[PDB]
Amino acid sequence: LDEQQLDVFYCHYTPGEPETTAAVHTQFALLKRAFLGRFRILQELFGEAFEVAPFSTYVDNVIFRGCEMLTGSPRGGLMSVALQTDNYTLMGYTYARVFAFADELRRRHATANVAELLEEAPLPYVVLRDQHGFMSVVNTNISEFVESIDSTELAMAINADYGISSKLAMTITRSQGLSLDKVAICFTPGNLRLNSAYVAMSRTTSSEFLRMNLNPLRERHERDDVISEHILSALRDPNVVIVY
Amino acid sequence: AEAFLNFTSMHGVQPILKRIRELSQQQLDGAQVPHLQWFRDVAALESPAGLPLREFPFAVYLITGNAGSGKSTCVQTINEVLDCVVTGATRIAAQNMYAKLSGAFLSRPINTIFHEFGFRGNHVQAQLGQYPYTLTSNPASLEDLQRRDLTYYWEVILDLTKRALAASGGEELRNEFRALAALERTLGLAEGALTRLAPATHGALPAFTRSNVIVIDEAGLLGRHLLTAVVYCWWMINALYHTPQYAARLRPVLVCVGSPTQTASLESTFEHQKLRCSVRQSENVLTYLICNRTLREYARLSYSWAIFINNKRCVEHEFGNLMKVLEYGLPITEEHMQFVDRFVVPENYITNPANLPGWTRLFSSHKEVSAYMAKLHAYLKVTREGEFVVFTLPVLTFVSVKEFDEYRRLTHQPGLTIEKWLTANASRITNYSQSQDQDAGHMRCEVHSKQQLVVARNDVTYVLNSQIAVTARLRKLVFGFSGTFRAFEAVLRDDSFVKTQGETSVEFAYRFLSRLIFSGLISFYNFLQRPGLDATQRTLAYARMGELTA
Amino acid sequence: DAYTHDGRADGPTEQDRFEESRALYQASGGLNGDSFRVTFCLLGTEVGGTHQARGRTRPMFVCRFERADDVAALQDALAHGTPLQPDHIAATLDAEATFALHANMILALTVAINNASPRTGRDAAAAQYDQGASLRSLVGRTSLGQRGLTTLYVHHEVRVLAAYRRAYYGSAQSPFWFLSKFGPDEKSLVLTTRYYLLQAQRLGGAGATYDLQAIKDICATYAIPHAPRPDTVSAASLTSFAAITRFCCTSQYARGAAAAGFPLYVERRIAADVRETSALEKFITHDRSCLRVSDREFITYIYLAHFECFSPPRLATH
Amino acid sequence: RNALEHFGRRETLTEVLGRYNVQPDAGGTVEGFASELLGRIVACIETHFPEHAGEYQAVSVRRAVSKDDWVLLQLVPVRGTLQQSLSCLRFKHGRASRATARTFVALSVGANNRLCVSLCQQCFAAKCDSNRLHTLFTIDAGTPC
DNA sequence: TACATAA
Ligand SMILES: [Zn+2]
Repeated sequence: LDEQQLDVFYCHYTPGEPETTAAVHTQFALLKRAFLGRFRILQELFGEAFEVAPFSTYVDNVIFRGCEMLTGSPRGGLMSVALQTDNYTLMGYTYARVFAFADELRRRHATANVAELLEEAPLPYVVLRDQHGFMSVVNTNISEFVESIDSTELAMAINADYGISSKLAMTITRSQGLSLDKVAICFTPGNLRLNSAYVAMSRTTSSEFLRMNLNPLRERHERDDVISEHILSALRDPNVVIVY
Repeated sequence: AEAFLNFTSMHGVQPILKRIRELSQQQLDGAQVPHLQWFRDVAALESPAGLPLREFPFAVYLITGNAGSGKSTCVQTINEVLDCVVTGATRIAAQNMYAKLSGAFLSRPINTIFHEFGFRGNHVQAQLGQYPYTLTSNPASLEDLQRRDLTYYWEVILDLTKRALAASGGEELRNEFRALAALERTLGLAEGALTRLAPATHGALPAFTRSNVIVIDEAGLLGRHLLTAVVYCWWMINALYHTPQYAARLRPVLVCVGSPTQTASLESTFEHQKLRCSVRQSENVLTYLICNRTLREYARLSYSWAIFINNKRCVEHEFGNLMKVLEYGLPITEEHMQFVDRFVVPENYITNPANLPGWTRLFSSHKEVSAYMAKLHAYLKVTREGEFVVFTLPVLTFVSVKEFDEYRRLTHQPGLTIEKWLTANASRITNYSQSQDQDAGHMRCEVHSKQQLVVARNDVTYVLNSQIAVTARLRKLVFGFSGTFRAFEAVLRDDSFVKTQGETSVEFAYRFLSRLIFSGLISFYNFLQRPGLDATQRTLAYARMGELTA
Repeated sequence: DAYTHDGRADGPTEQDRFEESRALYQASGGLNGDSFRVTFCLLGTEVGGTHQARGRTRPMFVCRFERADDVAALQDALAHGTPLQPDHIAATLDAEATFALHANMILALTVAINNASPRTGRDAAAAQYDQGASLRSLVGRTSLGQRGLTTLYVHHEVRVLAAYRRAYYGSAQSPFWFLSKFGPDEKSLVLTTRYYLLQAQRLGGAGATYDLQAIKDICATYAIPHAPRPDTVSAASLTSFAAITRFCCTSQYARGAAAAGFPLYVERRIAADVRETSALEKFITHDRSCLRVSDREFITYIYLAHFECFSPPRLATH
Repeated sequence: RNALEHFGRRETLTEVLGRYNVQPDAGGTVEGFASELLGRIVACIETHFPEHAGEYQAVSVRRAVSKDDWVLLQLVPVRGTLQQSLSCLRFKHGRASRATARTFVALSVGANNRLCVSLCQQCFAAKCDSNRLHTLFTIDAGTPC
C-alpha cells in the first residue's frame, strides 16, 4: 500500500476528554463536521458502492464467534428502556458482565439468595439490533411470585428468563390486540364460536393473505347477539352521535 | 391526498367536545360529595359485610367504533383542547397512544390506569372474589352495584385504602394543598389562585388530583369491577389532599374508547386443593354500560354516545360486506358461505412449516403453538436456508424451601412434588403469557443447600436473526454499530434520537455518539480493498483526504 | 402578532378589521407606531382560568419600547431577525408588569420551602411566639418582586428551576420540533404558527377549538399565489434558532395583506363547511329517526347515505 | 350501482366456464370438465390425506345442484370400489356407525375472473352433523385460459 | 381454549 495507508488524520488529531455542556457540544460538533466532510468526499468519489457498504462501529473490541458475542468490558453507552411496541432483531448472546444490571438486580429484589445465586452462575445477556441498527444488551427478565392465601402472603418463587416473544405463532385470544399482515388460522371443531372467527379474520387488512383449515360459517358455531342488537338499536337513536 | 381524509373527522368531533365540556363542569350538591369519613370507616373494616349503601357520583362518555376507524383522532383533539388524563388498559395501548399524541403536537408520558389509581405489585396475586354477595333491590340501584363491585374487589380496595391512609404520616393531614388554602384565606386572595399552583411545586402528586376528565383507551380489555374502583380511588385521592376540584364539588368524567365487539375480558381462579386453574369470560366496562339498565338511565347514555363507522383499512367489497355482516349480527346467507370457501386449506398444509413461509399462525391452545414452534425449529435446523442458526439458552426458577413449607402447612397437601407443583403453576410464575409457547427441553430440578433453595433449570430454543418483541421493561444499553453509512448519517443529522431519551441523559448521550464517531474510522481501506475498484482513484482519494485533514 | 387596543364599541365589519390590521404590517417588515408594549412569552398552559379551549402559550415577561434606540432595535429584531441582546431587555424591562405575574408562584415556592414542620411552640422564656404569628411574619417579610425571586434563585436554584420547568411545560424545544410540527412549507410555518400559538386564543372565534392538523388543513386552501425568495433553509443549520428566525421574519407571509387576512379566511372557511355539514347531518338524522325497515337494509341505507353525502369526489368539489 | 361503478364488473360463472369450453347446461359438458379436473383433486388428496388413497382410484361424476353461481357435483365410485360409501376425511368414526360420507366437487367463480374448485363432504355421523356440508380444501384451477 | 395489571 501507499505511505498514507492508515488515514494519517489519526496521528494529527487527538480527541481529548470532554468537559461542561458547551465543551461537549463543541467537541461533538467538530467531530460530526469532520465525519460528515469525509463521508461527503468519499460519497462524491465512489457513489452507491460506498453508500451500501457494510458499516460496523463499536465502543470496544467486539468479536462474533458463531452465535456468541465476546467483548472485554461493556464500558460506555447510554441507558434506555426497551419498548414493547418497537421491533427488534435477535443477534446473539454475550457473557460480558454489566455492573449496572447486576447492581439494579441487587437493589430491586430484597431476596439476596436469588441475587448471588445468579451472580455465581450468570445467565448470558441478549444482544438486539433495533430498526435503526443500534446494538444493545438487554437485561434478563426477572419476576417475583408472591402467593396470597386467605390472609397470608408468602414470597414463594423467583423466575429468571429473557422475556422475548416471536411473532410466528400465537393464540387467537392473544391476537385480539394486534395487527398482522399474513394470517393462517387453525380452528378447532367442537368449540367454535363466531366471535373468535370474527376476531381472527379481522386481523388482516386484505383477504389476499388469509387462510384457514375449515369454513367457520358452514360449521356449528355459537352465536351470542346481545351487544349487536344494542348497537343496532343505538344507530336508530337521534341523540347518538355518528361520525363517518 | 391528505386534506379530504380529515374533513368528515374534524367537523364531527365538535359536538363531542361541547358535550364533554358541559359534562365536566357540572357541580354537585353539598350532601353528595363523599367525605373522608367514608374511606376512614372503610379502612377500619375486616369483611365487606359492614359496607353501607353509599353512592359515588360519576359521569361517562362512550366513544365506540371499529379498530382503525379514527377514534385516535378524537382522543388527539380531546387532549389538545381539554385538560384530561389519558390512560390505557395495557402498556402496549399506552405506548401507542403516547406515540400518537407526541407525534401530533405534544404529550406527557402516558401510564396505565392501574398505575394511575395505585395498583402495586402484590395486588397482582389477590383472590378476586371470595365473599358472596346477593343483590337486594329489584331493579338494582346504583349503590347496590357499587357495593357489589367493591365486594368483588375487596382485597385490592382494602389494601389501597389502608396504604393511602397510612402514608399520611399518622393523624397529620397532608399539607400539600391545605397550607396554600390557609394562606389564600389569610392574605385575602381569589379562590384557587394559589392552591392550583401546588402541582407545579410538588412533583410527586398523583395525576388524579390534576384533572377530573379521565380518558381510558381500550376500555374493553378491562373488568366491569374496574368501573367503580377507579371512581372510588378518584374520590379517595381527592378526599385526602382537599384538591381545589374537590372543594368545587366536581365529579369524575370517564371517557371510554374501545370496540365492544372484537374485544373481551377474562376472569381466572385457582383451586389449591386441586392445583387447577379455571378461566371464564366476564363483562367488560363497555358492555356493563351499554347493557345494564340502571347505568344506562343513570349516566344518560343516549346523550353520551358517539359511534365511529367506516373503516380506513378495508378496501375490498366482498370482504367489507362480510365484515359488516359479522359485526352487526346480520343474517348469514349462502353467498357468504360460498365466498369464505376461497380460503379453506388442509390442516396439514398449515401446520407444516415448509408451506406458507413467514406467515403468522393463530391457534386455539398453547400446546398447539408449542408443538408448531418445535416443528419449525427442527425443520430450520436440518433444512437450513442460511442466515439463521438455531441455538439454546438456559432459564431457571428459584423456590424457597421455608415458603413452600409454610404453603404446605397452610394448604394441607401432605405430599407435594416440586415437578408437579411447577407444572400445575406454570401459568402463574411467569410475568407474560407467551411463556407457554416457548420451545423448552427437559426440565431439571436440584436442591441448592446453604441457600435453602430449589433450582429448576431448563433450556429455551431461539433462532438467530429473527424479529422478536420484548414483553417487559428490560432496561437496555446501546454500544454502537449502525448497519450502513447512510443510516449512520441519517441518525447523525437528526437529533430526534437524543429527544427519544429522557431529558436527563443528553450530555453523556452526546458523549457516547462522539466516541462512536471517533471509533467509526479505520477499515475504510477495506472498503477501498473491494475487488477491482480502481488504481488512480485511490490516489485521488488519498490527496482529497489529506487536503481535508490539513 | 401586533394589535391595537379598541375603544369603539360597535362591531367592526370584516372589511374594516382587514384594513386596520394591514396598516400595521407595512411593506418594510417593521410595524408602524412610536411606542410598543411587547409581552415576551413561552409555551405552557395557563392554570386557574376557564375558557372554551385551554391556553397554549403563557407570558413570561413584559417590556416597553419608547425611546428611539430601543424602538429601532425592536424594529430591527422584528423585521430582519437579529437577536435582542440581554442589555436591551434589561434596560427596557417593565418591573411591576412582569413581577405581577411572578407573585403567586413565589409565594407557593416560599411555602414549599418552609413546609418542613410549623411547630411554632418553642415556649421557653421569650421564644413563645404564637401558632400563627410565625407564618404571618414569614409571609409578610417576603418581597413578592425581584428581591424574593433572586434570593430563592441564589439559595434554592435547583428546586426553583424544577418548579419553573413544570408550569411552563414544553417551553424547551429544539428548532427541528418547530419545523416538523408547524412546517414544512414556509407559508404554513409562518401563518399556522402565528395563528395557532398566538392569535387563536386572543381572537377567540370559532377556530379556537380546532387542533393543529385542522388549522393546517384550513391553511392549505388559503392559496395566495407565491413570491419566490432567493434562498431557503437547509439541514445542519437547525442546531440554533437564528436560521429559522431569519427565515420566518423576512418572509412574504409575515407582513402585508398576506398575514392580515388569514384569521378572517379561517372563520369564513369554518362557517362555510359547518353550513353544509349541519344540514346534511340533520337530513341523515331525520331519515334515521323513523325508517321502519329491517336491520340489513338499515345498515345498507346508513352506509349508502354516508357515502353519497361525503364521497371523495364531492369532498374535492366542495 | 355504486359497487359496480367503484370496484368494476365481476364475471359470472357461465362466462368463466365457457372460457374452458364448458357449458353449465346440457349436463355432459360439466361432467367432462369434472373428469378432466379430477386429476388435480386426487393429487391433492394423495398429498394431504395419504390414508385414503384407493377409495378414489375409480370415481364417476354426477350432477347434484346447478345454480347461476354455484355448481355441485357428486363423486360416486363407479359402483366398483367395494366400499359403497366413502369415509369421512376429517375424523375417524366408529366401527358400527359407518361414516357414509358423500363427496362433492363445488365449482364457483371466487377470485378475479378465475375459477375455484372445492372438495365438500356430507357425513351422516353424529359427531359431524349430517344435513350439513363441510368444505375440506379449495385449490385453484385457472391455468388453461 | 384463553389475557392483563407489577417495574
Ligand atoms: Zn364424518
